[PDB]
Amino acid sequence: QFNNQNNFV
Repeated sequence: QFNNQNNFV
């Protein structure tokens, strides 16, 4: 399981 979340502000 690959879980990936990224926020760019």
